[PDB]
Amino acid sequence: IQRTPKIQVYSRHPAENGKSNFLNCYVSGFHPSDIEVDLLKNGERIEKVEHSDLSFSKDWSFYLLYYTEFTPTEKDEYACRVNHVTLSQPKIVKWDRDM
Amino acid sequence: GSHSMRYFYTAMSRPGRGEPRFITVGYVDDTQFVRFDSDATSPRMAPRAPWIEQEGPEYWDRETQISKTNTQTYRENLRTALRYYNQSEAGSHIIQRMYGCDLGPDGRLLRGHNQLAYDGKDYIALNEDLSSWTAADTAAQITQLKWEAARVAEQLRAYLEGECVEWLRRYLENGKETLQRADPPKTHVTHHPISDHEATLRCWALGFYPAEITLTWQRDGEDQTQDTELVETRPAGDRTFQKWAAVVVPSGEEQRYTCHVQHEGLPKPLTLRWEP
Amino acid sequence: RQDILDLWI
Repeated sequence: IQRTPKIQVYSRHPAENGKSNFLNCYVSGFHPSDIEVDLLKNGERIEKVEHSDLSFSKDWSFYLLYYTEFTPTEKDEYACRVNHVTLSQPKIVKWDRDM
Repeated sequence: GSHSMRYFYTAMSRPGRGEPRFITVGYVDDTQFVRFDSDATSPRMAPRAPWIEQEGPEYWDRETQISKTNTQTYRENLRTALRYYNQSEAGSHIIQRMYGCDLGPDGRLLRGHNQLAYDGKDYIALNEDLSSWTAADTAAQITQLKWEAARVAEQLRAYLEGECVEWLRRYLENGKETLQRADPPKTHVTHHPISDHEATLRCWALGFYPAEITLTWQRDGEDQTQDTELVETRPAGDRTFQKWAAVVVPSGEEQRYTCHVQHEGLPKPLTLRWEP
Repeated sequence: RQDILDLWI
């Protein structure tokens, strides 16, 4: 029995174009613990993305926060790309500043 | 407020890729304060919050020696679990443990915890009496018999009622500027047209600590639980948490909807509406 | 600080 990750992509603060911020991808509710997460800018992997220390919830499922500094603009597109044993192919969730 | 300390242990086997990884993290409430990882270059229990850094070298030596012992103990436990479930040495498996203590409003023990899981499923738990066990299956019943024979529950009770409470109170005092400060949510409602006919109202709670919160929508004073999209509370990366709740509303009906927020940092529950 | 009691399943 395995559990597939929930995924949310969002900013540390409300987005304002031209102002520096942090781009977060929170993956949670998954089991087993092996997971691969990339943050993308215009389809390309952002380097040196950091993540929180692995831990787990009351239901034993795991969670991680991946994060990097970024400066949002009108046209730049950001996303989080997740792979897990439960997924046939990588799952891509686009950053939407309204969520 | 009501404070808790928890330790989380995980061992993950990986046959063909070395020995099982062993990790430990400690929390006070929603603040991580120590970490250990057998895959670190030089494994050691390490600080993760400013208020634990003042513990002297002998604190770190003891915690590191405990975690290094636990790396070996939980690797043995993974081997035992293979025997208990008739599993081969080819698969990857996970054992997890959580334990710790909750305090009431006066700093006294509210209850203790000690539970384990195997491959993500409950395995054995110490009951709230801190004296008896609940085993999830016939494998855990074998463990229960061993732990009854060795009077394990009595020793865990002594830790949970003694050192766990005493050290949690010490940490709360050393971190009294942060651990004992609730940050209330910053709240607002946004409006997102979906079509000529409907729009999303999204009620936001941002910047709050600790993570517990209640966030709901009402229409004409009636809860909209079945029609609300409620995202999981999520970390912002600055110690605080975020959450939102959204409802799809007919065009022109926005003022029938109210958002309701409860959080420890709020003296009274809040009501908000869309303010165009 | 952590408990020292070793738990062998």
